[PDB]
Amino acid sequence: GIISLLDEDEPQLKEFALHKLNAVVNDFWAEISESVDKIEVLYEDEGFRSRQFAALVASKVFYHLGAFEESLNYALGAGDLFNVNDNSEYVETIIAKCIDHYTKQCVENADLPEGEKKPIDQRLEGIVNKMFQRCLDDHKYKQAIGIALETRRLDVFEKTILESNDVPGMLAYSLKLCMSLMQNKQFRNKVLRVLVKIYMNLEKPDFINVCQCLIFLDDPQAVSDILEKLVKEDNLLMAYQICFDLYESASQQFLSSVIQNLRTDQTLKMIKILSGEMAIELHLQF
Amino acid sequence: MSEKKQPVDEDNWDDDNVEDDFSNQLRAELEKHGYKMETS
Amino acid sequence: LEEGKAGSGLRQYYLSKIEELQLIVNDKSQNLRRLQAQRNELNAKVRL
Amino acid sequence: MYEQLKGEWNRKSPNLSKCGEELGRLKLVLLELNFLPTTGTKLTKQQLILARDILEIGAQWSILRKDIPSFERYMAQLKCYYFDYKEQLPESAYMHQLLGLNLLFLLSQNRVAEFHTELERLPAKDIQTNVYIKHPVSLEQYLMEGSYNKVFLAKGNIPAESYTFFIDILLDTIRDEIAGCIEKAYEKILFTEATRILFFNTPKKMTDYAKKRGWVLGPNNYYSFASQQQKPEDTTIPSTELAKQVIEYARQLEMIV
Amino acid sequence: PPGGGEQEPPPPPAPQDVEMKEEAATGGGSTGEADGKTAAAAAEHSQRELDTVTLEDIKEHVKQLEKAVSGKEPRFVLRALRMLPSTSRRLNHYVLYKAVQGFFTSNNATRDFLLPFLEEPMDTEADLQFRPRTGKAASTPLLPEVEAYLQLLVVIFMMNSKRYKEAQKISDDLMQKISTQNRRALDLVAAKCYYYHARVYEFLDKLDVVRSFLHARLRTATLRHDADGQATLLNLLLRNYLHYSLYDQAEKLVSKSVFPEQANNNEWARYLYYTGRIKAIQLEYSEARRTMTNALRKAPQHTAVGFKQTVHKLLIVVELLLGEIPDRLQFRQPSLKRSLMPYFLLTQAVRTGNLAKFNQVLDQFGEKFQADGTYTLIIRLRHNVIKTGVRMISLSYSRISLADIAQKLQLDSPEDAEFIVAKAIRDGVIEASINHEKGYVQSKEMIDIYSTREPQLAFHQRISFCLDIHNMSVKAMRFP
Amino acid sequence: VRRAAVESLGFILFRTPEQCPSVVSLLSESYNPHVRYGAAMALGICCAGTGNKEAINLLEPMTNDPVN
Amino acid sequence: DLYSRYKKLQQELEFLEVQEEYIKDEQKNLKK
Repeated sequence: GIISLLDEDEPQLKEFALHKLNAVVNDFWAEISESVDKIEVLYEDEGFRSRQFAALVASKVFYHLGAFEESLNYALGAGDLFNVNDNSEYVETIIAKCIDHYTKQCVENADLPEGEKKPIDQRLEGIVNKMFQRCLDDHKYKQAIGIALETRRLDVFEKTILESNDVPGMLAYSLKLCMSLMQNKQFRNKVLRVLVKIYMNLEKPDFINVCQCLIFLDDPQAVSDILEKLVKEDNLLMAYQICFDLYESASQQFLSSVIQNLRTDQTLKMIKILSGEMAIELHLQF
Repeated sequence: MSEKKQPVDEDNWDDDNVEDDFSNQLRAELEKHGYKMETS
Repeated sequence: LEEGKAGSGLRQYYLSKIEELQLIVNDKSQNLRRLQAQRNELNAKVRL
Repeated sequence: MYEQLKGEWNRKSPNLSKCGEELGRLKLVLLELNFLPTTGTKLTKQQLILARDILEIGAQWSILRKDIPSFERYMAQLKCYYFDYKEQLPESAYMHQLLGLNLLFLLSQNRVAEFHTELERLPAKDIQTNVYIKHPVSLEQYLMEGSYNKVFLAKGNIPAESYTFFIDILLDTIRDEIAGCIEKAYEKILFTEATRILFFNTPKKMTDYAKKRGWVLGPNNYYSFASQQQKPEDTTIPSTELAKQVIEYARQLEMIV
Repeated sequence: PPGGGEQEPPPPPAPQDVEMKEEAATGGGSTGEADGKTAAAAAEHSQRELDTVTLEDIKEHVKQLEKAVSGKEPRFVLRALRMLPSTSRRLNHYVLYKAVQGFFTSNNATRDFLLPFLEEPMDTEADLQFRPRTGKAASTPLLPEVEAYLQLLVVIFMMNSKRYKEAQKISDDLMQKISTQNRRALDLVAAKCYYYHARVYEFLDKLDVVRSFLHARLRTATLRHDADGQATLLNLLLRNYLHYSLYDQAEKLVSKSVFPEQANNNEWARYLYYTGRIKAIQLEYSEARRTMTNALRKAPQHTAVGFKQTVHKLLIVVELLLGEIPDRLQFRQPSLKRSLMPYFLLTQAVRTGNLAKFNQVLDQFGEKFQADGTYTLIIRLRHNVIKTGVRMISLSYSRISLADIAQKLQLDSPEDAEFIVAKAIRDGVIEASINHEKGYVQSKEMIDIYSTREPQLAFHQRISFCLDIHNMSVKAMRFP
Repeated sequence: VRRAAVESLGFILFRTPEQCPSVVSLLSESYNPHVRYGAAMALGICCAGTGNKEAINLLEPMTNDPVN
Repeated sequence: DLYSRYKKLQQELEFLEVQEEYIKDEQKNLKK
């Protein structure tokens, strides 16, 4: 009956007509299903005062009809009036398809880096850092890091590991993830080398990092730098162990490449154990 | 199985087939059916 | 609610998503072993 | 504020500026707060007493000027006020003829399926009393069986206000339908059959249906041509789609194992 | 006490044994299929639901003193089942308290202490993983809580204890039912609560607040997916709006949710009853009377139940709105004797050309029409009082003159009898045509291409239906 | 070439040895011995040194075949 | 926790579709 108010042509009746739209849109579902063209009308005016609200209640009524992309495209035209509301079962279902549409978009965009990509909304990452604001309220950042792997975006992956200080081991746990369920190898090294950036920002180097990363990334100068660091702070305990692990794990021509970067004492110590002769005859001894 | 819409619910032994077709049309069948012949 | 606001926000997204992913894996396993036994009949015919 | 509840109601309303004052009166009441929750509070029902009354007289002035999209607009908001969830709301003495205006309008524009489902909300007023509502439902009963002429002989008896702006449309949408029956293959008659069937020994209505319809008077003989089509047939037309249907027969026998 | 008090020992102990082992086998077997074989539709879920309609409503209404159902509340007042020791210790509590209640008198709640004996079932370390156990064993004491029928201050205890359950119901919907999907049980749980919650809001103010809830409840159903959820909630939402005598039907005309798509032979039969009444009130008589016929012939498997006599009640009216009528009272009942006499004598006056009897029995039996909710026949069947004969004549005769049909319809006027025949062919009552040249009204042509062109347009459905039986057979075949 | 198909199963699935008895369960029961041969080596190279007892259950009719 | 469960249900679903495709071929093959 308030579509009769939508027929008349003054603005101060419109805003009290649309205020009554979303108030009873949950109970008077199919009445608006015929007045769809009137709203998508009222929407197309650039002189209309609440056109972004018309995209909200259109997204409400296509949500009833099951037209999910029509609620999606009008959530794009909704502005900040949509995402300022966040505690509903309505809002979480059509941002679910929004993440779903976006994460299948970037996998398609990862196939063609040379231009020819798509124009993209920016509230879809305005809810990402909002979810990070929830994770700031949560202390549990394992959930925002999940989409951060899925979204193929790595600066938010760096922002969430340069977060409010709670463990380096959480990042190590994320690194496991890269050993078990990581499928592609094209961006795997990028994830695997942005982990060793924050490791060089971190105070202690690990074992399983270079046991995973640098044999999958074959940088012989990088382990020759970080072990020279382990020489530099006089730490011959863990430099001694990672050479035996590297001699067991890695392959030919990479041990030959790193031993060139050695000479580029404890130096003659790591000549003999990266040649790895003494490990063989003690293994022959057993 | 209650469906919540229930709450109300030769004598004439095969009568309604006879009654829906013929009801009460002088069933002795002689006073007009056998007695047309006075007209001719 | 440190966890309660987020169990509906960033965990209700996942656990509702894995629900139907659990249903179809449940569904195809009933479908697969049916296909298994139907193949075991025809192989028992041809080998005999 | 409280603008002319009986300002120009009783004697005459030739106004166009009080129509703008009524337009401003709509901008007053429907911008006060709202009418949506309606929990209790007879004091905030007091403007709901007046919001009914200004739309009643708004519907009075609408049929006084014959605006068709406006008359359904005011009546829907009036029917939305009898769609009140907490109806304390004492009986306005204009309700039965106001619904009779709606009952006659919605009969006139061929909403006959909407006619009988409208009659559900009337419990017992159709039988006991209420000739304002009893007259259009006796009218629709006259349209039921075969009785065209009892409609036009009850034309000279309206117990209500004049109802003329609806029943001119109501009978016009009757006349063209009988004209739609006679614009079929019923070939030729004279003016006296147009006097018997249609109505009216000679007004300019014979000029009306000479220009709207055909019906040229020849040598004291009208003319209406054959509206029958040729019916083009082949009856082997479904040869493609019948060849489609047999494909998904064997497609659903094989291929899905 | 020497007469009835000596016949007090026989009623408890076998309902203390075999009625106790009902939910013991039900709660054990539902847990067994909730854990493994998580597609748990084929269990005693269905037969217990047929029992909770039939058996345990009439197995007990009162709590059956000397501790048969009176003991159920102090039995289940202490239910943790939390960890493996908390299961095995409660399994000892399943041994000890059933021995005490089988021997002596335990904590007898006096019909008002049932709600604090529904607190410690929800309390006392109760679980969320045993969500069938919480959902079933809370809703099953609600039927002694409602069918006590005293209806004084327990009505608000009805209102509290359902919203206790429905807060657990909604929270289970929010807290992610892993591989059980209680909706297969929670649908008729949402029905059985809202049958009497509709009664409560008939004994108090209106139940549009239920519909505002049930709109949101229908929203979270089938957006997840449908497992009987869209089917049950739609007939619940449709019933109030049909129960309200306001406008309410064009709301249902625009209700585009017309796919429950399977209903286990019970929801679909009553769903076709409601929408058959809807298409009858907007005067589409042909499609209405065939889906009313489909509703009557789909689920009649009862013993003189009454709603079968109600779908049989509305079906004869719309057939009197199109002329034909079969034998109706050939399945007469001790209660159908009340309801055969108006309608059989109604069509008695319709078939004859008598209207004075038709107006007399309206006046005689209008108050019975008030109980059936069918006032509208007098305004819309007086149409077919004149149209039944012209359907009967045009089926009998083949090429009739309009001068003779005037006396045969006893209208005594050939000039308007053209218009009655014109209205019937306008409405598609008879397919015949009129010769407006010398007064001929001839019928249709001979039997047409019916032998040649038609029958494949019946054969296509029967191919498609029978191979889908073959498809639904093969897909659901091998569980081992 | 059909053998080198069913022999290459262990090379791509040795990291998760649990799926390998499920997928070669009926590959060991074909009609030609060549598919059954590479099925047998696929149990040998997917599961390296596990005490599986499910693959050992599969290998017991495999060592009792008519073909040598 | 939950991200690893969602990845493994993605993997296992696309796994047994492939072994469903194998039995579709063999039952088609044994007919010939």
